[PDB]
This record gives sequence, C-alpha cells and structure tokens, in this order.
Amino acid sequence: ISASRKLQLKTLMLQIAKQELEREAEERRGEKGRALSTRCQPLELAGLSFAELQDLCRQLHARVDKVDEERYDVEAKVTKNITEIADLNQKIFDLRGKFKRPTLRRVRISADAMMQALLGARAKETLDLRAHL
Amino acid sequence: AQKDEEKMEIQEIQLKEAKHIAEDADRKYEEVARKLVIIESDLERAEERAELSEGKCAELEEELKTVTNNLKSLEAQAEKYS
Amino acid sequence: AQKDEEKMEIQEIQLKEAKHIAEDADRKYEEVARKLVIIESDLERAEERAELSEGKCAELEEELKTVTNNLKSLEAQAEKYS
Amino acid sequence: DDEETTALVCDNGSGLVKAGFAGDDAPRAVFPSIVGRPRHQGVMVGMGQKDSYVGDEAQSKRGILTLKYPIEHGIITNWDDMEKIWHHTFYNELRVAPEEHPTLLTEAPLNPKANREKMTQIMFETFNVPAMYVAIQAVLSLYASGRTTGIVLDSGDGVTHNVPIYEGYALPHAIMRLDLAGRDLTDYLMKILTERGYSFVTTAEREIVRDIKEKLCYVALDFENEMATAASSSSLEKSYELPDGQVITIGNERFRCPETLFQPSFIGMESAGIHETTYNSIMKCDIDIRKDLYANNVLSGGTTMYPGIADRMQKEITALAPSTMKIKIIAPPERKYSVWIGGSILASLSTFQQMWISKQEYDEAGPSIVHRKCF
Amino acid sequence: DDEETTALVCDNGSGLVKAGFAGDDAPRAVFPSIVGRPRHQGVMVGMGQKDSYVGDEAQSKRGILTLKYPIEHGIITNWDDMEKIWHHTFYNELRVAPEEHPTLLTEAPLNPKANREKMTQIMFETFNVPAMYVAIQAVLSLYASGRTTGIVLDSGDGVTHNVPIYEGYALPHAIMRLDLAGRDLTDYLMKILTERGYSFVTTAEREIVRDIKEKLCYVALDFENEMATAASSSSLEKSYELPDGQVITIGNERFRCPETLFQPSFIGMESAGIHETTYNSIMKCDIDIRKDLYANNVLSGGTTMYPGIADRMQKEITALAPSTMKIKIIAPPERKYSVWIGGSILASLSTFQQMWISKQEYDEAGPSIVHRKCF
Amino acid sequence: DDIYKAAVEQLTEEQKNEFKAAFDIFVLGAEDGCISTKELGKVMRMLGQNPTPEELQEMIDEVDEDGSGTVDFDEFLVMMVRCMKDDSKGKSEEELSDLFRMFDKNADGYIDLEELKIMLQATGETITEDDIEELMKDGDKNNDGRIDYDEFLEFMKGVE
Amino acid sequence: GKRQTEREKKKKILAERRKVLAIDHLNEDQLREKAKELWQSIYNLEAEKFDLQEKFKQQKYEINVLRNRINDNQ
Repeated sequence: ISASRKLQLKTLMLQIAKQELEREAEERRGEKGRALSTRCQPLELAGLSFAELQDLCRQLHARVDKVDEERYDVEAKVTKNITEIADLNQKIFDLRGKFKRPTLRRVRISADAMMQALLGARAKETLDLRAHL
Repeated sequence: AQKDEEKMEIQEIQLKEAKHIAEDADRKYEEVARKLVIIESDLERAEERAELSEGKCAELEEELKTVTNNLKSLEAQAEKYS
Repeated sequence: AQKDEEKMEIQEIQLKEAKHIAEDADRKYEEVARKLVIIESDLERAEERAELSEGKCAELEEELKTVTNNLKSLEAQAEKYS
Repeated sequence: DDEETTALVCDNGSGLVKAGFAGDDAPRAVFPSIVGRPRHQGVMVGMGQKDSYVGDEAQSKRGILTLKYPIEHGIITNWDDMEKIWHHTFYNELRVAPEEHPTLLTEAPLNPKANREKMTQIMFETFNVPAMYVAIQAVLSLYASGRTTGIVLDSGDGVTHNVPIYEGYALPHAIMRLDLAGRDLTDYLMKILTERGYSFVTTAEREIVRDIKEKLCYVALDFENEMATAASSSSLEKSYELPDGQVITIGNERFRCPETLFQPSFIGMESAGIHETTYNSIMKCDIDIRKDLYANNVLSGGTTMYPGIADRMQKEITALAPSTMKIKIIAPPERKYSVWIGGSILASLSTFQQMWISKQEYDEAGPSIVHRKCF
Repeated sequence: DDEETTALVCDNGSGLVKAGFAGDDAPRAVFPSIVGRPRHQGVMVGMGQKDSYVGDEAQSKRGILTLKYPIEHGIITNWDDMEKIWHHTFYNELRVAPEEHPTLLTEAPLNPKANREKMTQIMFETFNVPAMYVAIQAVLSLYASGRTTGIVLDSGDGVTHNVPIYEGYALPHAIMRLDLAGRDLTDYLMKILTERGYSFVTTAEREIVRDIKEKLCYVALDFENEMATAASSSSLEKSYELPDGQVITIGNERFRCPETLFQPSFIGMESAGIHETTYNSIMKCDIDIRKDLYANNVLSGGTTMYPGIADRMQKEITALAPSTMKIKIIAPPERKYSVWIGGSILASLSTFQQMWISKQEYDEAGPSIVHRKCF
Repeated sequence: DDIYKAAVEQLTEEQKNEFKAAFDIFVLGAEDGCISTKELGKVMRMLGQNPTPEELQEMIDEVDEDGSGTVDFDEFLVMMVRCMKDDSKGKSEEELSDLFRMFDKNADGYIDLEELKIMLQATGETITEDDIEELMKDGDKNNDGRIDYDEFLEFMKGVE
Repeated sequence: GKRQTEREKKKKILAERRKVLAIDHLNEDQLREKAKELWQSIYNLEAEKFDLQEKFKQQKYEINVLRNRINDNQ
C-alpha cells in the first residue's frame, strides 16, 4: 500500500476544501446582496407631497416594528440554539475526556533513568565505611 | 590489589543481575507468544463462524420475503371469499 | 593484583555485553506488547460482530416461523371456504 | 497548566510502600515497609549506629535486626512505626516537604474507621499537608485498566478484596473481603519447607522464604495431576542458592504454596478460594449486569503475579459459571503497580480537583470529616 | 418535503411512546416510557453520569436504575416525569422544535378532566406548540382499519376500553372501560412464575418478565383441555435464556398468564372478561345496528397480539351471540401501531385542518377550552 | 518532495553539530564513501524516542529516490528531525468543522463511499483501484459503512 | 412564565426599541433626508436579519451534528 500518496491526497483535498469554502462564501455574499435588493426595494420621492411623506414615514415605522419583532424572535431562537450548542459541546467534551484522559501520562520518564543510583549509593557506603581507616 | 578485588565483586553482582534480566525476558516473551497464538487462532475461528451466520441470515431474509408475498395472496383470496 | 586487574577488565567487557543484551530484550518486549494489544482489539471486534449476526439470524428465523404458520392456517381456511 | 502544584500519590499498602508524583507511569520509590530495631549489644564505639533502620536500609542490615511490619492486615497496628515510615517516605525517598503537596492515600475496603481517622489526623497535624484524600484500593486498579465496569480482585500482600463495579456505580453490598494474602502464603511456604529439612524461624529468614516464593512458586493448572507428576518424575525440582551457599531443592512445594489461594483449608481457613468468592461476589449483583462482570474480570495486586494464575482462575470460573457466558480475565503485565498507576490517573484529573479534603474543612469538623461527603 | 407545515402525531400511550410525522406508515421513534434515577452511590469521577435516563437509554442501564412509569392507568400520576418524557421525544428522538409543528395527542376514554387540561396547558405553555388536538384512542384505531362502523376493543398496556361506533356516530352510553391490561398480566405472570422457583422482584426484572410474556405466552383456544394436556405430556414446556444464562422452563404458565383477560377473577378483579364486556357493549346499542357491530368487531392495541386470541374471542362471542348473526373479528397484522396509523390519517385530512385548538383560542378561554366545541 | 527540505531548513548548525556527532558513529571508516542507511535503525534511537518501525522503513525508502542507499547529511538531517514533532498547526478545529460541513454537501451528517469518492474525483487526482478500499479502511474506523465526525477528525488530525 | 412573563418581556423590548416619533412637523428637505436615512436603517436591519437567519441555519445543522455525535455512543 502507499502512505505518502495518502498525505498528498489529504493536502490536495484540504486545499480544494478551502477553495470551496471561499467560493461558497462569495456565493453567499452575492445572494445576500441579491435578496437584500429583493426585499428592500429602492424608492425616490423627488418633488413629493407632505401627506405622501407622512404615509411613507408611517409605513416605514410599521416596517420597523415588524423587522424588530422578527429580529427579536430570531435572536431569542439563536440564543437558545447557542445554549444548546454549548451544552452539547460540554457533554461531548465530557465523553471524550472520560474516554481519553486516562490514556495520557508520562511513560517511563525516570524509570529508565535508574541506572546505578542505588548501586552507586551501595558502593559509596562501603567506601565511606572504609574511609574511617 | 584490594581495590581491584572490590571492583571484581561489583562486576560479579552486575553479571548476575544481567543473567537474571535475560531469564525473565525470555519467560515473559514465551508467555506472550502463547497468548498471541491462541488469540490469533480464536480470532480466525470467530470471523469464520460470524460470516457463516451472516450468510444464513441473508437466506432467511429471502425466505421471509417469499412468505410475505404468499400471505398477501391468501389474504386477498379470503377477503374476496367473504 | 595483576591477575585481579585482568579479571576486572574481563568482567567489564562482559558487563557491557550484558547491558546490550538487556536493551535488546527490552525492545523486543515493547514490540510484542504492541502486537498483542492490536490482536486483542481485533478479537473484541470479531466477537461483537459475531454476536450481532447471531442475534439477527435468530430474530429473522422466528419471524419466518410465525408468518409461515399463519399462511398455512389461512390456506386451510381458503379450502374450507371453497 | 501553570500555577499550582503536583500531588503526592502515596500508597501505604502492606509489604511494599509505593509512592511518586501524580502524572507519571511508575512509582518513584518502592521499598519494603519494615522498621527494625537492632537486637544485639554493639561494641564498636562511634560507628554511628542508629536506633531504627526503616525501608530498604533494613533489608541490607537484616542480619542483626528484628524486622516488624507496622501493617498487619490492611489495618495499622503500630502507629509510631507507621509515622516513621511516612516520614522516611516523604523526606528521604522523595525529598519533598509535605507542606506544599496534596496527598492521596489508599485504604482497603471494610477497614475500621479509627484507622482512617487516625491516618487523616496524622497527615494533617504532624506532616501538615495542604489537603489529603483517601480512596479505595480497588477503584484505582479499575482506573488503571481504562475500563469503567468490571469486578476487580485485588489480592495484595495483606488482604484480598473483590469489589464489583458497574458503569461507575459501585455495589456496596457485594464486596467480599478475605484476609488470605501473600503474607499467609509466605508463612505456609515456610511451614511446608520443614518437610525437607530446611528450617527458617528468624524474622529475617522470612524475607528469604519470601524470595523463594517469588522466584520459584507457580500456580498449577490442575492440582491433582501436578501432585501425581511431581511424585513420579523429577522434572519439577528447581534449586535455589541461599544467601550463604548450601543450595536447596524445592519439589512439589512449588505449586502447593500458592494453591492455598484456591483452597484456604490448607492454612485452616474456612472460607472458599479466590476462585469462588469472585463468583459469589458476582451472583450477589443484579441479574442484568452479570454478563458484563463475567466478561471484564480484572486482576490486580502483587500476589496475582504467579505464573499460570490467569488460566487456573479462568478454568475455575468457567466451571462454575453458566456455559453460555464468556469468561475473560484481564491480567495486565503491570499488575503490581496497577493501583498506583490508577491513583496517578485519578489525581491528575481536573474533575477530581475539588474533592480534596481542604485543611480548613478539617479544622471545622475534626478528623471525622473523612466519613462525610468528602469520602 | 419542504415548505408547508407537517403535524406531529404523538401518542403517549402507557408503556411505549409512539411518535412520528403525519402522513407516514409507521411511527418514527418507538421507545418505552420509563424514567429511572440511579440508586447506588457512584465512585468514578468525571464519568458524565446524568441524574435521570429516560426512554430507550434506561432500558440498557437498567441494572443500576429504578425505572418508574409516569403513566399508571391511562391517567398521568407524575407530571414532571411526563414533561421530561415529552421533552425527550420532541428534541432527541425527532429533533424538531415544537414551536413550528401542530401536535395530536391521544387519550383514553372516560379519563379525568384534570389530566387532559394539564396536558393541554403543558403543551401550550412549556413547549409552546402552535396548536394541539386531543383525540380518543379508539376512533383512530377505527380510522386505520378503513371502516366507518364497528366496535373496537383497544386493549393497550394501561387500560382496555371498548368503544362502539356506527356510521361515524359514536355511542357515548355504550363505552365499557376496564382497567385490566398488559401491565396487570405482567404482574400476574411474575406472580405465578414463583411456583417453579424463579423469583423476580426488582423493578428492573419486571422488564425481563415482560419479555418472557411477549415471547412465550399464548392464548389457549380451550382452557380446560390445555390445562389437562399440559399436566400429562411435556410438549408445551418452552425454555428461555435469562440475560445471564440459567435457562428457565415455562410449563402451563404459558397460557395461564393471558387467560386472565377472559377470566379477571384470577387477579381478583370482579368484572367479566374481554369476551363478555364486548357483548355487553353491543347489547347496550340500539336493536338495529347490532348486526353491523357483530360483523365488524375490530381488535387493536398491543395486548391483542397474543398468538391465538382472534380465534378464542370469536368462539366466545359466537357462544354468547344469537346463532344467526355472523361474528367476524378484524385483526390486522399492524395491530400495535393501529392507533398511530389512524392518527396519521386523521392529521393528514383536509376536512380536519380547522379543528385544531389554535393558541389564540386558548389564550381567550384558558385550558378549559378542550372540553368545549374543539373537543 | 523538497517540502520537508524546507521544513528542516529551520534547524541550523545549532542542531547540525549534534547530528554530525551522532552520525560520526555511522561513518566508522573502512568504506568507499557510499554511506548506507544500515545504522539508522539504532541511530534514530540516539536519544531514545523512536516512531513506528513501518514509519522508519517509509523514511528509509522515500528519501534517496535514486535508491543509492546513500544517506546525505541533508536527508539524514530531515529524517532524524522528523522524529521530533513537526505539524503545521493542523488548520483549526472550528475550521476543520467548517471543512467537514463543506464535505457533507449531502447534509446527511455522514460521508459514504460515493460521496468522498466523487469529492476526490473532482480534484482530478489519479486514483488506483487498489485505492478507494484503502480510503474506506482509512475512514470506516467504526466499520459502519459511513464517515462520522470522529472518523474525519482523527482522519485529518494534525495534517497540514 | 411564557403566559405573562414572555409577553410582557417582548412588549417591553418593543417599547424600548422604539426611538422618538415626531418628524413630519418640520421642513420638507430635512424630512426627506431623514426618510432616506431611515430607509437605509431599515435596509441594514433587514440585511442583519438575513445574516441571523443564515447563522441560525448553520447552528441548526451543527446541533443536528451534535445530536448525531451524542447518539453514536451506543
């Protein structure tokens, strides 16, 4: 089997995925502008009457009311979704931790290092005992 | 001369420890060899029997389909009879 | 003292050889442990999948039995209503 | 990480004290727990003779000492000696003052309360640790295996106990603690060696018999066949060199010493072997978790290191258990230090960091705090 | 699918909650309705142990839980647990927020008003559905059969009720509700198993006895002949393997457990069996629609799935009824989900689309709106 | 290719002196200057840590494309520094989740054989028939016939 | 609680969100200018609302992924 070609495929597909993310973001921006222009029609009122000005202002106030209601509803829904996302993230983190935390530790850091410390102490014991004479 | 003899005794004990290491290593290695072989044989047999069961299950699926169709037929006949 | 120095150096080279044998055994041990862990994990998976297959085979067999018996009874009744 | 400090995972045990900082793989210092006063008179002046050699120092001067273990069966019978052992462990084998380190002792199940309370009182008053926590020796051995279920048989040197656990919920009504362990096997081996002529009596020669037991004894797969074979051939007789020469030859004493585990009638104990107390401990559990306990039987502790025990025990349980269940016996190669590895893992957890018995809490409720919520 | 809005056809039941979107053939998620708190202590830290496992999760950890059904006999006795069950059903088994979906609950006949009012108040305040409607569990089972007349015997797990209907006009004075159902049969089976030595006591082992009842029990065509045969031969003894081995052999307990349906004197109930309450329910109807009800007797509900009940019931009714009338018992193979299939059909109708209890209507009249025109 | 040459170009003489001291035992004399890779198996153990022997064989084979079995100080340097951890930050975990969301264009939450197969085909990369099954083993760690979040996460873990 | 609490909460948010409402009693030129300004304000609010809709879609799919992941344990 091959192993380096696996990494080559990974690198190429990751770059391709980044390109797809970029183009999808550009498509989202274009569609955002398109839908914004769709819902928000432009108006021009050159040489207008005061009564029609009041009618347009009242219609805009009603639009403000409805848009604020919709933004409030979507904000509350998104905040509940964010709380749920945090809860699910916490639970999955707890699962992963209880699965993998015992598996990480400092293996044989000093156990291998024990070469002659006890042996050195034993030899120096006899040396120190003989140092008296 | 006495210092050299002390050195010799130290070397002797270290050689003893080394042979001890050799023996314990061999023993554990033979043990793991036994476990390896037994595990491998049992894994082979288990895979074989599981695949056998899978085949039988697929055959049962087909049998059940046949029976379901025939029951549909008999039910239609009975209701028309009614 | 000269003889003792000779024995000292001989035991010294022997001790170095001992240490090298020890390290080789250690590496072999780590290796075999790795292998055993892998094969045992495979054993777990094999046994579990075998069990799944066996259970499904059991369930399908039972359902086949029930439906077959019902079909046979209704066939007898179809003749009766003839 | 950052501020803060490391925890001391001590593990008193009975026979070998194992200690080390939390988060490693193996205990830093492992040494027998014996304190031996000299017994002869002593004529050399100025030799610098101390009044009590503890730890591994008294296993080298054991020729003129009277070694005496301070822990008999899990419980501690001689508090001054145990305090001396702890002081040695902290100051000379680890060289870390206890004023700046939490400690995590371990205790056998079903032990007297006074032992645990005195342990915490010592740790808080004499050594003056910041916070200490006492944990059951079997839950740690279950941590080290990386499981979360299973019934663990922790046959130490003092006491053999068998704690079943499912999904993290321990079953307190199914703990079967039996007081046969490595020390009784040493005494029985020392008692059956007399059938060939070798007499070991002194408390120092008990160590020699322990070494014989460790290096030569093994558990027979089938007892009667081995007894018949050893009585006809001579392929079993293994020899061993005493600390002074005069090699000895052990015949069928090899597999008769550790056989006491499965037939405690040899040393006059009434109870059933470690092969049947596990099955009884399982049968006390609920009917729906018996399959998982059957499949995840865990071995731990030093005495379960006999060559050939993981097969004898499996054969016995398979004989007792229903024929359909699968019996599997987990016997990791790092059996001896399994409890301490589990202790290190538990002390290294973030979720556990608020379970320590903080010193101010002890000051408010006294030593009886250990039985309270902080278990 | 896409735009538009689909209805949620939930069906609380008692023993199995069945739910799914309107317009399909089978419920999307079917799981027992049990909420079980853990009962032991728990020693592993950080295992992520929750405080209550509901639904099908508590049928896998039932070894260390104390399962308790929140619905006793149709009525709901523990509102917090029922709210938990509903929350689980909406969010984890269907993953659709209730803010954008009408709901169609089901309720047994002759139930207390407060139960229904509390149900609608919960659905409108906590889950905040757009509109909910409560329907009688028997009319749906009549929908699923594609009929428009007939007397339906819906022997669930909580309560057995027998609603006769003609030409779409329900007869409110002829509903005979009897409280013997699958749960009492489980308890009686668990009580007669003790005659062979098998003792099941724990609330977890009630599930094992339920499995035995489902897989082995059957309804005898003639009771005395079966009792005589099972007492001489041994062709009936079927064995079954417990969740841990130790197979058991059920003798004449096989057809004695479900016989309680036709002789409620076994469990001490006074009333007559399901074979005679149907005939009584028919005889209360008018003299001119008795032939149609005789010819279109419908069976539904889980407990009517015993092998051989559609023949025993027909034999009994033919014995009771006049000799000229033809007795026919409709027993569709999809009996268990018949109520839910009917619920889906009813929710998918265009004519029904204006019968929902809209939220503004509830805001104007309070929870007592359910008893009003919007039934 | 020369990518790992660029990666190893970080370590200048500071570690090159130590590498030459280690490699001196390799060039022990009595040779014609070929300088094979024979000692490397224990040379990588000059400090103690050693990756998988299969990875060692891959390192032996992949460099020295002429198959000369000659280990230049540059290739020896790059292969030995590979023993030290070398990862280019592995994108970002949130970025990885976004990449998976792009991968799951079917909006199923899982990737099957055809999904990832077509995804790789869109790159135009030459893929063998001995492949595809290899990627199936790489992805179907649970052997459930699909790609879950964890399978992708460990699949792309530490790769950049 | 969602019978009086949520309705009063959203009514309070509506009441506070409203700015001053006295315009048309002024000179025509600044009136038209401020009308165009408020038209731009409405455009920005609608654009942000669409952004929040897309964010909600992404978060809903992420919550489905999380539900799948938590279900995969058994």
